[PDB]
Amino acid sequence: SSDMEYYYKSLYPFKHIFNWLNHSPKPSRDMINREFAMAFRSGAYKRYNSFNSVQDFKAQIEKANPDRFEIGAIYNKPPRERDTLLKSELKALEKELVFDIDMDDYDAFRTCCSGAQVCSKCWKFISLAMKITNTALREDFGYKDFIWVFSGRRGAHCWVSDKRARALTDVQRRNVLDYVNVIRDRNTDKRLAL
Amino acid sequence: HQRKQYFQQEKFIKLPFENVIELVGNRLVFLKDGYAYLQQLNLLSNEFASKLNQELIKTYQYLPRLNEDDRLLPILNHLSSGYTD
Repeated sequence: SSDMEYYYKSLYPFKHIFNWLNHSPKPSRDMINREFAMAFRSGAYKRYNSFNSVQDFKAQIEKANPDRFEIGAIYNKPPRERDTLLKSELKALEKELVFDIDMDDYDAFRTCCSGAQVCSKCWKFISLAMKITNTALREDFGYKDFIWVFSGRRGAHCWVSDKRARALTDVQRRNVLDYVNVIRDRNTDKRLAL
Repeated sequence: HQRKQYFQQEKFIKLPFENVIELVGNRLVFLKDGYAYLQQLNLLSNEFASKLNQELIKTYQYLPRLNEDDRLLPILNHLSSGYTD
């Protein structure tokens, strides 16, 4: 807990996350009305959190001291005010389009690591995953502002922040997913027969 | 050869894939640089069928306002049931 508090105190870049999440130097509705979720060491999970500035971001995150926090979408109303609203009022409007890639689906083809282990040798699977995915987004969808972030142990998260990608609806996101997801059946005991 | 002949005469439509997602998921449409090359007649036929079905339901909703005129209903009944030395 002390290390995590210190990390949120002096090392995590709150300003850069706020600037990329707001998509404007001046704070805007992309940040005040965006949902945040904090996962605690005790296992508690609080949703609908939101921040109005970098300083409020810092104070709230340092005070709560969560082990990790996850980013939500942009809503029409401030999520932190959820208890004052009906359930039907909080409508999701925009979220950066994401992919999740993990080593879990490649354990049947790697011998350099068994179970929850990872090294440079097995990371080539994930590297080819980003290569193919990035080629697809750039050439076929025309997206430009996408960045990959290490998942912490053996995975990588994609974050497409293109203005077209943020505002895509659920069906359009599903269409892009099933476009990229050629291998819909992950079992190794049966022919794909693509 | 018949397929090649038909293809030589067939026009295609350039449009965003976002309007042709359903065809995209089934690899029915060729894509380049975010544009979809539509097999167009099947698309126009399906959109016509769906639109027609919606309008059919609308007219079925508004028909109890049409039953009031006497000159029409016998004709409609006859052409509806007509489907059956």
